[PDB]
Amino acid sequence: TISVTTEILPVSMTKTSVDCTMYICGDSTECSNLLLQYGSFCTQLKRALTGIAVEQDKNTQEVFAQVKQIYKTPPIKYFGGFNFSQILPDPSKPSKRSPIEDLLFNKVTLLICAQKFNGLTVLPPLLTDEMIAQYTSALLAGTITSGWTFGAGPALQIPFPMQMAYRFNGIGVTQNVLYENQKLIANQFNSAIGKIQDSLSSTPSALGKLQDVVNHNAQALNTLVKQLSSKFGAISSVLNDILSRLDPPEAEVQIDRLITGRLQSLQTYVTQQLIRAAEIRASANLAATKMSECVLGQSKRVDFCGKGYHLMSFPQSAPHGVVFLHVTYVPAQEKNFTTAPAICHDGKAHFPREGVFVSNGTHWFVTQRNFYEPQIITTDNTFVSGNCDVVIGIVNNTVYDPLQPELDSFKE
Amino acid sequence: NTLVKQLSSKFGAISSVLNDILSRLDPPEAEVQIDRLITGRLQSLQTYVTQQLIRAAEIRASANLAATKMSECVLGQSKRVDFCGKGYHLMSFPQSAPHGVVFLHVTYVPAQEKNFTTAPAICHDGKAHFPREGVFVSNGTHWFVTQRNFYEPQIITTDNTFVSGNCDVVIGIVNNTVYDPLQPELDSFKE
Amino acid sequence: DAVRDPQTLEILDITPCSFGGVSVITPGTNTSNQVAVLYQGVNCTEVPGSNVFQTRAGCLIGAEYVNNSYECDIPIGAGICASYQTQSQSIIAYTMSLGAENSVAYSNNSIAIPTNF
Ligand SMILES: *[C@@H]1O[C@H](CO)[C@@H](O[C@@H]2O[C@H](CO)[C@@H](O)[C@H](O)[C@H]2NC(C)=O)[C@H](O)[C@H]1NC(C)=O
Ligand SMILES: *[C@@H]1O[C@H](CO)[C@@H](O[C@@H]2O[C@H](CO)[C@@H](O)[C@H](O)[C@H]2NC(C)=O)[C@H](O)[C@H]1NC(C)=O
Ligand SMILES: *[C@@H]1O[C@H](CO)[C@@H](O[C@@H]2O[C@H](CO)[C@@H](O)[C@H](O)[C@H]2NC(C)=O)[C@H](O)[C@H]1NC(C)=O
Ligand SMILES: *[C@@H]1O[C@H](CO)[C@@H](O[C@@H]2O[C@H](CO)[C@@H](O)[C@H](O)[C@H]2NC(C)=O)[C@H](O)[C@H]1NC(C)=O
Ligand SMILES: *[C@@H]1O[C@H](CO)[C@@H](O[C@@H]2O[C@H](CO)[C@@H](O)[C@H](O)[C@H]2NC(C)=O)[C@H](O)[C@H]1NC(C)=O
Ligand SMILES: *[C@@H]1O[C@H](CO)[C@@H](O)[C@H](O)[C@H]1NC(C)=O
Ligand SMILES: *[C@@H]1O[C@H](CO)[C@@H](O)[C@H](O)[C@H]1NC(C)=O
Ligand SMILES: *[C@@H]1O[C@H](CO)[C@@H](O)[C@H](O)[C@H]1NC(C)=O
Ligand SMILES: *[C@@H]1O[C@H](CO)[C@@H](O)[C@H](O)[C@H]1NC(C)=O
Ligand SMILES: *[C@@H]1O[C@H](CO)[C@@H](O)[C@H](O)[C@H]1NC(C)=O
Ligand SMILES: *[C@@H]1O[C@H](CO)[C@@H](O)[C@H](O)[C@H]1NC(C)=O
Repeated sequence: TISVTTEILPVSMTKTSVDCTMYICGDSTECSNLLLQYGSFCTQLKRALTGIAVEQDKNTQEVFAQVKQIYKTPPIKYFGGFNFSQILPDPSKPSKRSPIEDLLFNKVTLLICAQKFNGLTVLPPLLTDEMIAQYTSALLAGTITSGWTFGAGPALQIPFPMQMAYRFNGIGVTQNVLYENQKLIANQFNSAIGKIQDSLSSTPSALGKLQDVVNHNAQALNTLVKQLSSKFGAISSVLNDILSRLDPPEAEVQIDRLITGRLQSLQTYVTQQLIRAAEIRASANLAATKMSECVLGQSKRVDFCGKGYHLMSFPQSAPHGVVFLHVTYVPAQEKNFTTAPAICHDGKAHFPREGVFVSNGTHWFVTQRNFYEPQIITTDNTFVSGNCDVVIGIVNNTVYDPLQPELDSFKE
Repeated sequence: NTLVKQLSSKFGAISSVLNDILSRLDPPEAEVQIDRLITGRLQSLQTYVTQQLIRAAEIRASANLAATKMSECVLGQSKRVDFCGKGYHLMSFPQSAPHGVVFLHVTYVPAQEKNFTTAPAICHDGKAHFPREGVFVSNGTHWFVTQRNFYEPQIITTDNTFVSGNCDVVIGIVNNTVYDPLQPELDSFKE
Repeated sequence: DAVRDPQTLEILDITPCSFGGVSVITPGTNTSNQVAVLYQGVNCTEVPGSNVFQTRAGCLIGAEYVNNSYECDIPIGAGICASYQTQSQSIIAYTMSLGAENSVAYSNNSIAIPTNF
């Protein structure tokens, strides 16, 4: 059974910047002179947020920008009967995005913009959505046209059924299994893509991580703006009323507590953003590693690129994240048999070159491990090692020689 | 440097020097003069320690990645794609650096390309012949088998291929002759 | 956000000041001395000598938009990057080039095999 699963990984968040004077002081003059005496806190906060923004710009570059050249699919689209229409971009839409990417964009929902006008500025990302989609399309065209050859060096053309035969040969299944079951595997793959198209749409809690990222950013900015209107043990929370009602020698000490409160709130916001940036960096590094291993090649690591024996992976872009579609091979309907470690023929122990000795109850065969394909035990399927009295569990059988009867028939 | 510069601030006090304040006033409000200096310097120290903790947390992850790369790339050969350099990994060499390590990754890259005609299987006597390892390659006239990552054509023999099924189920099978190395030597020397 | 006028019974919406950050774009100080100026997130009708360009990131003054595409050198944002080059020497702004465009001649009976390494 061919199975196709999802994995959603956040890659970045929103880039933000804050002003020293404007947030703490509402364009007051003496407030600036009082804030200047404290030192250089907001220089450190500005450098921290600038480093965070540069890191967030680098995070998306380390994941998507991994191809040397931009690839395209041929205008004719027939890949061995496999049908890739759900992941390739649709030229009818003015944005070259697949139906899966359109569904992921419409699923994530990004007056509150005017409230963040107290020194807070949201900076746009360097890479826009169309450019990231062009990277995604180039990766898809490279991985369905050239296989894993373009990830190491120059791209080498190969037919897709032969690429599937190569991928089967890497998980312990001989390539004759695919070529004798091409239509069934193509139908299973198409059915899996058709099911996973609306598996995300049926459940509204699938894209929890990206929504959590945008909600965390929104509530952090919102609670900063809320805390801007607090009193911190003063007579008033607005500077213009308190400066214009008391004389400066008492107004100074009365607004110093406002300065300290707003400064501490800024420090808390910057520290929380730094911790979230570290977490997002770890997630982006994991996503970049998964793009390098699952998409550009075949991974032998267990449960890394999905559940089961890994076959391929396809990348899709999402708001502040990436989605991997892992295509894996899963075993199915089982049969049990009696097995032996070796075969005794003429006082010599015969061990399988590759596979396993199987009996239905009457005769003995040798077959490959992950698929039932019994064959006659010949002298080329086995190798001789030692005598018969050292291996326990050895059984009585014969080994057919494809050489002796040809000579004793043809020579005479 | 920022810590040492910040040490010379006032934080709302009359002076930035403790000895200047102490020799200027009497104690019972010199203590409230210096309490603001105390608050500012504790805040500065806590900020510095928090930043150092975050930077050390980042440095730990970088060092763990470096240790993993030293264990995998240098002490063995890695099959992970684009881990120990670009291309098929061959070797790696470590070098020391001030507060860091430098890995020299030796890898293998294909250089010059040619295209041929390919088939998934070969039909000989109503039976399908699949490659044991490699790929079927035609220059235009005859058919050979070769390994994947290097061009090395060889005559299609009965030891380079294996038999699986008849000649009616594989899409794209072509007609060819598989040379048996056994029967000409037995048709020459027996007679 | 909005107020009623006390004399005429009228809705008035209030929007606060534009403001924003200013940034400078320069090459190395030994290469040249001329710079470009970026005003972040503002419309170019609120900035007060030609070569004024409107960008989704902001307003850019001192650099000219070129329809060609190159590798990014100094990033502004929204796919816009600046560089110092001839056309004598000047600072230009452009859209990023992702890479060389390539076509792979895929076919159902063709394979490519390397002959050298
Ligand atoms: C690949 O899958 C797509 C999507 O299911 C198929 O497009 C459908 O084709 C049928 C038959 O003409 C139409 O009724 C549907 O409306 C099409 N769907 C869409 C979304 O356009 C497509 O035919 C498949 N490709 C092949 C070669 O069979
Ligand atoms: C497997 O075959 C061997 C063939 O030699 C059997 O061993 C012989 O069994 C007979 C009958 O009991 C004895 O007379 C011989 O002395 C045995 N020879 C040896 C070398 O032990 C053997 O019994 C068969 N079965 C198993 C389970 O091993
Ligand atoms: C494909 O390769 C075969 C390899 O045998 C080429 O056939 C040989 O060509 C050379 C050069 O003329 C002759 O000296 C040999 O006698 C040929 N061998 C045989 C068995 O006939 C063949 O020419 C190649 N085809 C192309 C189009 O280059
Ligand atoms: C070469 O391949 C062809 C098909 O391209 C085979 O021709 C078939 O042969 C069988 C058995 O003789 C006939 O029943 C079919 O009618 C043939 N098909 C066609 C389309 O003609 C042929 O057997 C292969 N081998 C040789 C030696 O010619
Ligand atoms: C593979 O490429 C190498 C270079 O990477 C080729 O070696 C060159 O061979 C020519 C012809 O003899 C010499 O003039 C050059 O000096 C060689 N270069 C180097 C770096 O040694 C080699 O010939 C190529 N192999 C094949 C089979 O084409
Ligand atoms: C297969 O297992 C079942 C129990 O699960 C057992 O009854 C049966 O005999 C086994 N078959 C063979 C051929 O050993
Ligand atoms: C086991 O397989 C062989 C294959 O020749 C067959 O003859 C035999 O009947 C099978 N055993 C049973 C119990 O069906
Ligand atoms: C190799 O590819 C080129 C185009 O890249 C094509 O013209 C040529 O026919 C191909 N050669 C063969 C033998 O198929
Ligand atoms: C105030 O005076 C203006 C003068 O034109 C008039 O239109 C308006 O209706 C007056 N106020 C009220 C509350 O009606
Ligand atoms: C800038 O203001 C002008 C004048 O109102 C307007 O036409 C233009 O669309 C504005 N530009 C942007 C990018 O909003
Ligand atoms: C191989 O390619 C052509 C053109 O893309 C396609 O229509 C055809 O079905 C394939 N060839 C055969 C013999 O099936």
